Amino acid sequence: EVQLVESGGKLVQPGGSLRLSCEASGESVGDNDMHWVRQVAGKGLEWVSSIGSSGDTYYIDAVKGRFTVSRDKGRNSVYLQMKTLTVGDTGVYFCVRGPESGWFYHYYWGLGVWGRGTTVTVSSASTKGPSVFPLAPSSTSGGTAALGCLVKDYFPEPVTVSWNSGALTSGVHTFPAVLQSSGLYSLSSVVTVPSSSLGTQTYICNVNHKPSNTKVDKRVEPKS
Amino acid sequence: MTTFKLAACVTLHCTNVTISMREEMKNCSFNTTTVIGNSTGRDKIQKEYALFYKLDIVPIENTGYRLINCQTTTTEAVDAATAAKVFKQYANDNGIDGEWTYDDATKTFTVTEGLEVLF
Amino acid sequence: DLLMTQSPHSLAVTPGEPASISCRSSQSLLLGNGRNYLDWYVQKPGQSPQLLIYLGSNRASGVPDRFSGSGSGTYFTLKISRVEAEDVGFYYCMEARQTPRLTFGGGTKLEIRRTVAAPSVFIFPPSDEQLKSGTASVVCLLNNFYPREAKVQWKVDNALQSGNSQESVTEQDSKDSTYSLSSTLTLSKADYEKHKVYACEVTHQGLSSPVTKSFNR
Ligand SMILES: *[C@@H]1O[C@H](CO)[C@@H](O[C@@H]2O[C@H](CO)[C@@H](O[C@@H]3O[C@H](CO[C@H]4O[C@H](CO[C@H]5O[C@H](CO)[C@@H](O)[C@H](O)[C@@H]5O)[C@@H](O)[C@H](O[C@H]5O[C@H](CO)[C@@H](O)[C@H](O)[C@@H]5O)[C@@H]4O)[C@@H](O)[C@H](O[C@H]4O[C@H](CO)[C@@H](O)[C@H](O)[C@@H]4O)[C@@H]3O)[C@H](O)[C@H]2NC(C)=O)[C@H](O)[C@H]1NC(C)=O
Ligand SMILES: *[C@@H]1O[C@H](CO)[C@@H](O[C@@H]2O[C@H](CO)[C@@H](O[C@@H]3O[C@H](CO[C@H]4O[C@H](CO[C@H]5O[C@H](CO)[C@@H](O)[C@H](O)[C@@H]5O)[C@@H](O)[C@H](O[C@H]5O[C@H](CO)[C@@H](O)[C@H](O)[C@@H]5O)[C@@H]4O)[C@@H](O)[C@H](O[C@H]4O[C@H](CO)[C@@H](O)[C@H](O)[C@@H]4O)[C@@H]3O)[C@H](O)[C@H]2NC(C)=O)[C@H](O)[C@H]1NC(C)=O
Ligand SMILES: *[C@@H]1O[C@H](CO)[C@@H](O[C@@H]2O[C@H](CO)[C@@H](O[C@@H]3O[C@H](CO[C@H]4O[C@H](CO)[C@@H](O)[C@H](O)[C@@H]4O)[C@@H](O)[C@H](O[C@H]4O[C@H](CO)[C@@H](O)[C@H](O)[C@@H]4O)[C@@H]3O)[C@H](O)[C@H]2NC(C)=O)[C@H](O)[C@H]1NC(C)=O
Ligand SMILES: *[C@@H]1O[C@H](CO)[C@@H](O)[C@H](O)[C@H]1NC(C)=O
Repeated sequence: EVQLVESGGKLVQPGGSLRLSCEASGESVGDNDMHWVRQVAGKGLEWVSSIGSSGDTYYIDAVKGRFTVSRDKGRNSVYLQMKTLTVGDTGVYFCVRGPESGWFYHYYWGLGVWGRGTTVTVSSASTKGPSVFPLAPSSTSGGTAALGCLVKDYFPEPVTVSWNSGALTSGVHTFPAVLQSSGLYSLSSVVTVPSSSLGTQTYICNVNHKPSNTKVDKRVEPKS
Repeated sequence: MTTFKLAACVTLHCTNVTISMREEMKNCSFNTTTVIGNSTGRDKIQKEYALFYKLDIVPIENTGYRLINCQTTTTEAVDAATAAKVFKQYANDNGIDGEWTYDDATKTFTVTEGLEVLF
Repeated sequence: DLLMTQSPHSLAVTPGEPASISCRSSQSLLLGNGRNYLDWYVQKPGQSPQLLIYLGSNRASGVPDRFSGSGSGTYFTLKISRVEAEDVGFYYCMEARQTPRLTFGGGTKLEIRRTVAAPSVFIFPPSDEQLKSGTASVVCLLNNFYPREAKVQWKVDNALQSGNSQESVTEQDSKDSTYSLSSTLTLSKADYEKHKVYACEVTHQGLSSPVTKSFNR
């Protein structure tokens, strides 16, 4: 059973360079075509590059001459060196295991194995940890009560939000991040709970934004 | 005792030739390896392709093709039940497993390998 | 180069009924072996893509027989005979004739239809903690509603707001088939303390008329 793990994605200045990695676990991918495909805003797919078993490489015209792909069969890994980056290169990058090179005319079974993806952000903006404010339950009723917490003014993505260290999942809505006019992101995480539990249950929203090394636990309690 | 045969064929995956006319030849892949008999241990399997004609190729009707004449090997036994044990043991000793089929009209055990071990 | 065009961009279907999606290539995908090199993939919310159909019409391992692919040459169609809630997500076709070079279609959004559900509206004022830092964010929440279309307007002292609010909507809940939406009005501390009455006004198909929530600072 193969598993792909991409890494190296981070915030980089325009014109800078960055090195992406695809680690294969559980099998050798030495004789397989390996592909790099990007996706913007978790929506849409664009094939970017590929490398064959013999080291032959293939690129789209928009990145030709600027991106270079390589692989290490002793390490069972693939790498993507990128230089003179532009804002058009921002996006999530997936590494995909393809068929064995050159044999597709006889054996083709589709693109079976995909990595988790690594996030690339091309911007001159600085890394900024978010401010987390409670969205406390209000005189928000109707048998069911709603409460939440607000993650405001952070950069770049991603932010992860759990509730009570992941113990609370039912009724949870974590909204997609929205880019503010300032260039910083913001999002909210909300949960609906029995109105009767507000006095007895502690509600803590757990935000992790590792790009800024921010780990925040927020207590959420009634206001008045 | 009767004399029984054991045809050891290799599974060929044939396809039409690409754009290139002689349109009765074929493009066909198969698997191959090479090992050492007394050390053993087994080794990585390489793939390979070649071209043949529709004559040398016979499919098993499923679309697995094979050669028309394979590596035969015979013995002398009483009935089919004994030559079964003997030949299966022989194939387990010499690294052959695959499509076992017994043609009684010719006393032949056709086994398709899908692999080609060598020593 | 080569181009792959999907249609439609999105569709909503009632569970149990079929769905049909079309992928058209600018060039023929049939090769000398008589197999068409066209695949169908699905990407569910929060997950990586996973193969559905390979080589035009062959179901991938683990895929139930409700899914079928047809077509040839330059026109291909993916059909789901009976849609279930678990099928919501994004569907992409992919050409592999140029292997190792590939081209994906634009993708098609598959949503699930259900009965109209009116939103549960809540309003949250800014916390004193945020007010300290010089900013005030007011949040208006629409919870578990369908369909997704809804208009939220902000009013400060009965003055309609524009340009100072942003909305975010969840993907359809793959279990109850509802949406949730947030509208955030962001003001400075001084501006927030200049006014008294704050309200969000919600218009939705499930409501007989717009619903207004408000509070006094
Ligand atoms: C020479 O040796 C090779 C290697 O053994 C052999 O290749 C096999 O060929 C047969 C058919 O000839 C294949 O059978 C088909 O398999 C299809 C599924 O293939 C995909 O899934 C495979 C599953 O493996 C996963 O699970 C195992 C089990 O736990 C796990 O170990 C693995 O690690 C993995 O997680 C996968 O291995 C396979 O990988 C191939 O393809 C990818 C992409 O091209 C490539 O990256 C790999 O390197 C490899 O080439 C692939 O991802 C299945 O859909 C298909 O079903 C259709 O056909 C059958 C009948 O053929 C119908 O019954 C069915 O209804 C469908 O119509 C079929 O079952 C088998 O998968 C191959 N295995 C490999 C490893 O390649 C060659 O055949 C040998 N040659 C000869 C002449 O014998
Ligand atoms: C019968 O069927 C066979 C199939 O088994 C077919 O032979 C193959 O046909 C396909 C399609 O034409 C060829 O696929 C092309 O591959 C191009 C890249 O090739 C590189 O990789 C190949 C696979 O690597 C294997 O072999 C190497 C050993 O060389 C090994 O290290 C690997 O690990 C792996 O095992 C390799 O064979 C190939 O070798 C070439 O170069 C070496 C010199 O380094 C030389 O020794 C060889 O003789 C050969 O010239 C090379 O290393 C790939 O770029 C190409 O796709 C491009 O062109 C298409 C055209 O439109 C574009 O669409 C695409 O975007 C790319 O730009 C194509 O995919 C395959 O290489 C053939 N050979 C094989 C598989 O061994 C026969 O032609 C068929 N015959 C008939 C009559 O039908
Ligand atoms: C029947 O049995 C005899 C031995 O009893 C085998 O002869 C042996 O053959 C193996 C395989 O060729 C040899 O093992 C190989 O040794 C290489 C180095 O050999 C030197 O060192 C040894 C030990 O000191 C000396 O005895 C020898 O004379 C040489 O001076 C290694 O480099 C080999 O590893 C590499 O090649 C193999 C090839 O498959 C790869 O798989 C490996 O990954 C690696 O790349 C290998 O280990 C062994 O040395 C031989 N013995 C003798 C006494 O010479 C016969 O081969 C065997 N039957 C058959 C059919 O071969
Ligand atoms: C391959 O060619 C033969 C004749 O040479 C023909 O009968 C067959 O239909 C062809 N196969 C495909 C897939 O076109």
